[PDB]
Amino acid sequence: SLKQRLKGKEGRVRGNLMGKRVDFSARTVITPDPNLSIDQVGVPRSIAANMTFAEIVTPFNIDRLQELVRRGNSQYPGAKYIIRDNGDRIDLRFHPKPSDLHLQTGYKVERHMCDGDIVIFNRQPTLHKMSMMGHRVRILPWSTFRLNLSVTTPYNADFDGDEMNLHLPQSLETRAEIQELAMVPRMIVTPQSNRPVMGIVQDTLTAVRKFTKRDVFLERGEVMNLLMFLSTWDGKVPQPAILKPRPLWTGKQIFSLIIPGHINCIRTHSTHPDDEDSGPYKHISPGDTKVVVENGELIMGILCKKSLGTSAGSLVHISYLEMGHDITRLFYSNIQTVINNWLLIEGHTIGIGDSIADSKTYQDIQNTIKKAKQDVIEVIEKAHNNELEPTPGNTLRQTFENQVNRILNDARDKTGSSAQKSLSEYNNFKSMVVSGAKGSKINISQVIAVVGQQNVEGKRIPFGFKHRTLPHFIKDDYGPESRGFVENSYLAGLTPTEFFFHAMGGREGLIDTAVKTAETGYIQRRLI
Amino acid sequence: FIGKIPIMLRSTYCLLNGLTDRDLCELNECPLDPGGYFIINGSEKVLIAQEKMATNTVYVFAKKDSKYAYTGECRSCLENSSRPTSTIWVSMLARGGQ
Amino acid sequence: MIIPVRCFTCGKIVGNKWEAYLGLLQAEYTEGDALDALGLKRYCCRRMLLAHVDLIEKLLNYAPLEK
Amino acid sequence: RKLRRQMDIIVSEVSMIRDIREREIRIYTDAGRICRPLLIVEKQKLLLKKRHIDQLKEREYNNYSWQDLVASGVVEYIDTLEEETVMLAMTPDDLQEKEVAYCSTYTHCEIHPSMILGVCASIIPFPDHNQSPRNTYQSAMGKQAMGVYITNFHVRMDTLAHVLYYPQKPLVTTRSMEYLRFRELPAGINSIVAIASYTGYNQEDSVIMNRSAVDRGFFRSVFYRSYKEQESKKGFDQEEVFEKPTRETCQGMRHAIYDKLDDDGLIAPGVRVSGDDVIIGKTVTLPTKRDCSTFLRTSETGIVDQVMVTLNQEGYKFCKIRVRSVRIPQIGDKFASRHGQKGTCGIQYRQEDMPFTCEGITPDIIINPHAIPSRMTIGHLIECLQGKVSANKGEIGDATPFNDAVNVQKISNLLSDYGYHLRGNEVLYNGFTGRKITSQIFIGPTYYQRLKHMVDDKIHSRARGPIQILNRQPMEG
Amino acid sequence: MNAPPAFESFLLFEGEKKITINKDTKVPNACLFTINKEDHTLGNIIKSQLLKDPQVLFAGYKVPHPLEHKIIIRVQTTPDYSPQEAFTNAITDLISELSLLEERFRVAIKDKQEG
Amino acid sequence: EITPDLWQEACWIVISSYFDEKGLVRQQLDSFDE
Amino acid sequence: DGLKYSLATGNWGDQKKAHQARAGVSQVLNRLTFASTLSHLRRLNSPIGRDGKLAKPRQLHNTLWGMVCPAETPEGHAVGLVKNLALMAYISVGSQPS
Amino acid sequence: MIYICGECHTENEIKSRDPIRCRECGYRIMYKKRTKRLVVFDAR
Amino acid sequence: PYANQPTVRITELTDENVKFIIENTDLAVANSIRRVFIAEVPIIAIDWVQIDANSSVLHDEFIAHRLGLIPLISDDIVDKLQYSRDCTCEEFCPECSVEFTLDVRCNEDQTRHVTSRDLISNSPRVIPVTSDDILIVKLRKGQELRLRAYAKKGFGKEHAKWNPTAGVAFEYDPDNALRHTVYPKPEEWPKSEYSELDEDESQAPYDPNGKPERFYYNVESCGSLRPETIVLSALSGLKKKLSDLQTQLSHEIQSDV
RNA sequence: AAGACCAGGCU
Ligand SMILES: [Mg+2]
Ligand SMILES: [Zn+2]
Ligand SMILES: [Zn+2]
Ligand SMILES: [Zn+2]
Repeated sequence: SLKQRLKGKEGRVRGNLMGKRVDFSARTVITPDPNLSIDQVGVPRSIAANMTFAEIVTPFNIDRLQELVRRGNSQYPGAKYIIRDNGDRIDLRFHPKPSDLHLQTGYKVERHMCDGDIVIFNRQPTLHKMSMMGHRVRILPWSTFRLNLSVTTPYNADFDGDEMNLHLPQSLETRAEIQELAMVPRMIVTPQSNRPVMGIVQDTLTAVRKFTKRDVFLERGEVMNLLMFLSTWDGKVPQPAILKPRPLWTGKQIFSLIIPGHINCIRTHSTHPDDEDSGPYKHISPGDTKVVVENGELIMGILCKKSLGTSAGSLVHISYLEMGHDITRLFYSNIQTVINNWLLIEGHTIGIGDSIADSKTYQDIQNTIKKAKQDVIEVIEKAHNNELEPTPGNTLRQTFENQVNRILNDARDKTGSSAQKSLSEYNNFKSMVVSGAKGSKINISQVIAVVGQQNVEGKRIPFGFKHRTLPHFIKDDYGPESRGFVENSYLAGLTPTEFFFHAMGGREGLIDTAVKTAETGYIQRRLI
Repeated sequence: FIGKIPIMLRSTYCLLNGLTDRDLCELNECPLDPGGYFIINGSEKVLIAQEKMATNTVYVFAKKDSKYAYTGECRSCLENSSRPTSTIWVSMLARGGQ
Repeated sequence: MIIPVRCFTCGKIVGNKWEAYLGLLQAEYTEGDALDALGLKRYCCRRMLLAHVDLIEKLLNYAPLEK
Repeated sequence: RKLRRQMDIIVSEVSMIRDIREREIRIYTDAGRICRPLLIVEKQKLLLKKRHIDQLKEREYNNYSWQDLVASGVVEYIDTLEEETVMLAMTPDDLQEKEVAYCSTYTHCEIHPSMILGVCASIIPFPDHNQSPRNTYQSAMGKQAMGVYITNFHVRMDTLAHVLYYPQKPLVTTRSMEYLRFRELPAGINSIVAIASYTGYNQEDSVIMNRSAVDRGFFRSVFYRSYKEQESKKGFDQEEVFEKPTRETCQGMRHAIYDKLDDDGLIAPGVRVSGDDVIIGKTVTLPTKRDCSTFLRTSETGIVDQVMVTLNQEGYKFCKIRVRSVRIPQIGDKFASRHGQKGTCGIQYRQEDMPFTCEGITPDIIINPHAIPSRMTIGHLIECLQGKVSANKGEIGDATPFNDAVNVQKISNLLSDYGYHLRGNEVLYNGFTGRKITSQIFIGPTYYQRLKHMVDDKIHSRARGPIQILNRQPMEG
Repeated sequence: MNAPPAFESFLLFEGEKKITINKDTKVPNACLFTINKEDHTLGNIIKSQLLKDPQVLFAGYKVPHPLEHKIIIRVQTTPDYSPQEAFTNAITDLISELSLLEERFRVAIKDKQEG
Repeated sequence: EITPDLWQEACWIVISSYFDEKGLVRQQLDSFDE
Repeated sequence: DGLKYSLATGNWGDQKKAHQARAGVSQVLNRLTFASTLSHLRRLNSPIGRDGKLAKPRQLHNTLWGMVCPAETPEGHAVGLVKNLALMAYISVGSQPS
Repeated sequence: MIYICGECHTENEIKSRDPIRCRECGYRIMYKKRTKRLVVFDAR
Repeated sequence: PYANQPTVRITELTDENVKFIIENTDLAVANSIRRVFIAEVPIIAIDWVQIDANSSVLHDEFIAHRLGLIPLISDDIVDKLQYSRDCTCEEFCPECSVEFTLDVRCNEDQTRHVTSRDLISNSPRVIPVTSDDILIVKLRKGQELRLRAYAKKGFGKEHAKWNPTAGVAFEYDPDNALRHTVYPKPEEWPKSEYSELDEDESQAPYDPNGKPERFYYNVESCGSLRPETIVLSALSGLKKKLSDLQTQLSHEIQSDV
């Protein structure tokens, strides 16, 4: 009926007026390209050959437009159509028509999309206004869209079969609007939380930390290469920190050339203790763990997510606020290029030796787990002989569960702390967690020490069978093993029951991820 | 003759039943192919097992808003002959009635 | 289908060693001894003969669809 | 229970349950009940003994099989609600033997704890060393891994068939892959994978690939498309006929080339066919003629592999045509290991630009180390170490889930005997400058799968094309 | 469908100059060399040879994009010496070293073969 | 009489016998045959 | 034609009563890989509607141990509602209680 | 037209409007010989 | 201010393999030499393929792909041949291509292995290297394979079929005295076959004044070219590339002057 | 043509 035509989604109003299918749009898979600027996007030639932009003939561009019309639709750069003052459309793709190829002021030539064009670029879940930013076209071989990796976190995109949409504005006025309003460098700082949206991510952040440590000394040729990869470099080689034994530069000394203008900032590294600020060595930190940038120069400190990441008062945020959008773009690009090219020398990796701990640490972890299990047995025995007193406002079951959860959480935390203390300075898990690039202290704890308790619906594993969890256990067994506490680590491997309990634990997360989206989207639409 | 019944491949009434590797290769049939599907209009169709609640057994559940505090039911079937899927309920009215 | 001509990693020819490898394994060499006898030192060429599956024998059972 | 075990008048499919507290005894002969076999335990001892194993090891030419094992009262089928009354032992050698006792009334024992996994989850090496979401991701992605699906694929006329050039059985295998026939029809290639940050093109989930390896047939494949076409008679004088149209005789006419058709209006196999090429020239006499000829999918750029002419149910002429195209892996194509680590190809470097060991080995695939710490797929690393051990030893490694006879220390000790660093690390040289890399990179062979999703099947562009009839808006799809 | 042909790694077309020389205005006595259709094989060689010249103040190279086949070399020399002269001298020295290496390798092969 | 920690061979032998007799699709074939 | 239609289209019931007929049964067999074919031939479907936001029927229940694969389910709106069979699991075919 | 048979591999001489049954054996499946015209492949 | 004076020692020289040491030269020199070993050495490989009849179970471009990977004895005439893009003729001739012909039919019952021995060339110098035999395809009774093939001249940049080499081992500073790599635990690392230190010590003492100075090589040939002539061809090609830059750069200087 | 069902992918 007509009611059904107009009523629901894909009905006339919502499906054809509020949103509709559009022309001059392209979609394909996205792949990384660290050699592009933060406002550039790599576009395949086939898409750029199909997509066109109408351009008005003027005495300035008439020669170039005539050359494009002579190239035509066969050769890559030419025109597809010529539009007369009367609106008649001339097609160049089938036949040469040499009498019709004449141009005069007022005609419109629909040329193929070239380097420098402005395009809106979009990823579909479209949650905030940084999900659609204007990019600058660079044409590359193969068939994937290419973008800088700092731009990935605004779009929430990762390079695993992800496709993104490309919209090409077709008029000069709308091109001017996108250029002046929605360009990527103009969207660095979000009005949502007055923080930068783009940051240094992945290889580059870990390489930033390892490069900005004190021990990095750079030889002459390495310095010249790193300076060769600077775009804003003035061309003057700085005097090395060390002169006579051999000329040696430092990572901070080259990072100071990356830092734009005269920026003043003070941050603290992740591994900063609170003892240094109290006693002596306040301004000469022994671990190198306070950050001081004066007059656009890094004097001391190790950079990390707290300095180059997306947080209030970060170095990038201060750079934007002091220097503006144009200089912050070059700041992101220079950091990316020069530090990737330095990481080509040192390299980074992860392996089994990064996840294997000491034999003494293993014994300590096992002793802690045995003590915790004995304590839970003692608590169970106290409840069994009715000696356990119920906590105010709580049932006997509630206080019993609270005590057992307290014991197990304390055990898991202590084992994780021991595992983290056992890590060496060369460990790649630590090198990734400390810099904040990826992973965390709980991930290290679960890899090395103990996977921990498994929970379903915020509770310990229930009794799906009559008075037991699995047919392998005895009825009425409230011990840690029966109720889903995973004693082993991922490196050691899980027993069959712990594996099933971990599968039960992950199923809850998968279900929550699958379910929450509809409600969240419905709330978002109603708010808008 | 009352009709034609599609045959599951490699079943007791399929023409591939009990054939050896040489026979299957002569017939252009892969021995590793398990069968267990149908061929309808040239396409291969696989029946998916459909989960369902058990029958003839008494169950007791508790609905939240329902007039009943407890609802016992028995979805009953006559040995999967003449099947009506008849369900009786035997419910306890909630004491909370004012 | 059939043994690749070149090892993918380094480029050594392993296309002429499948029959000899099969013969040695039939002649009671173990896989490790046979690979050493054939002269495949580094793990990239060894995996070629060790993990190969010869489906061309299965494909040759079917009668050709022409004369 | 005695009668059920003797198969006398109670079939082994019948389940019997005694609920002691409620005083009920339930017997089900009903269909649809799910059940699994278990070993019977009497007292503290299995009923399975060494003579049964001897006879089953001599199973060939002895007509002694699993049915004879069932008939002896050694194994029993148990369904879900009978398990409620069952005391199960995970393994005999561990839980039957005397300790400071948890239990002594064990009534059954599992055959092997790895039998709780499905078909797709049984191909994962070391699944107990991974996170459960990653195991689920691998179980879902294994159905999309390309390979040889059926041996007689050259006979089958199927739409969207993918076949791989050089499938390889995994160097690190599960004991249950033999029963899934994974050796006979593998779905991937063993590849030398180095976990390192090389040039930033493998960041996020991307992969760097070796172009020299790709040129040698690495992960090369074939795609087959099938086309159905039907002669029919619908009107009184209106009919469809296979014939080669003349240039302006029919009403419908496109600028596409009709020159490739034969006398009967069918392209012969072996003819290269590109976009807009007419594979089947079918004309419908217009009550002069209307062109209902079929074209290729745009840019498919394939070659006619097989042409077949038959008669359908009704008896009209019926024709099938199969077109093939080879697709060499490109930047946009999707690759995945057996652990949930999926990724596209960020860039391809030739052999000269790839990092190399002292022996000249260059990795085929380079993956970012940042995929590991958060996703917690340690089974990937353990597989990579075990495959490196196996390729040197000449054996195929055993990665069955819950076996205590394999651990990381033992694998490292075995690897240390072949002249390699015991944790799998290795000194790499920069491909561009030849200098050593300061860090030592974890390298080794890992089983990788090529997925159905390719960029050539996903890339799409639009500018003033077809218009929807009712809304006058651009088409969908 | 967008794959470039196999030869853009190694082959010029109409209009491409193998070498293009542009002066650098940021610093005096600095020049920028653009080599078309070359890769690290030649850039690393030239940079390493140039770094031995005591009159060269700066020497570096890069590939602007791996998907493109192009080398950029920057050379800065001291005031009384031209970076063009530095480049020619480096090339000549490399050729002279390679010829001697070839001759000695041939002599070694002949000594190895007849014992 | 008892299998004395030869268990890894024994359990996979019986699993091999099971899968040699039944296979993977018996639930399809048995249901249709019945 | 009744058997042919209900096996071809997948709608399970009378074609004139297709609104009341259950759908989703008898999909086209997956031939992408041998493992895909086996998993499709060994698969279970919960009749509970896919739209339901109630999490309870989707969770991995304890009683699935050894019967249903804990790892293998589709991702999306059908999480936990499409389940694959364990390797040694066997579904009873039924018998008469005479 | 020359048509190879699907069960017995004999070629048939045949023309338009002839119903497909093989002359030797009565089978209903035919294959069209690969054409004579040449196609060039690169060995890349 | 000047060129190196390098020296060569050769330790092992066989028909498969060449172990040689280059002393007193730059690291970039050595890396470019080992890189030219792979990608800039010219060789002969099959590039154009036309198939007349193929009733085997492998498809046309599958067989064509295998044919291109078959090594051809390139020892002599690769200096004599032109590149096809440089040849003066419009179509295939002996100065720029080599013709190969294959004609196999399986009449007998037992399976026939079509090998590289069945490839027949128009000229005697450029047989396939294996003349055990490289297996191209297996034929059942009644199956046939006839084709023509032309071989051209190219190098490793174009395609990996033109790679003359079966892996190049390259190594310098076997005892980690320059500390270009940093071992977190030096005692866990096996010693190189070129190590010059005792069983008891793990690493050589740090040398602050040192620079990389001996390059150890091991060039393993795939059979097309002898490993002795692979190095000579690579050196000549690198020298020719440098001379071509000197020549074209002299013209660009004259254009500015 | 259009409609229907189903399966899969990225969040
Ligand atoms: Mg993603
Ligand atoms: Zn190899
Ligand atoms: Zn016939
Ligand atoms: Zn010629």
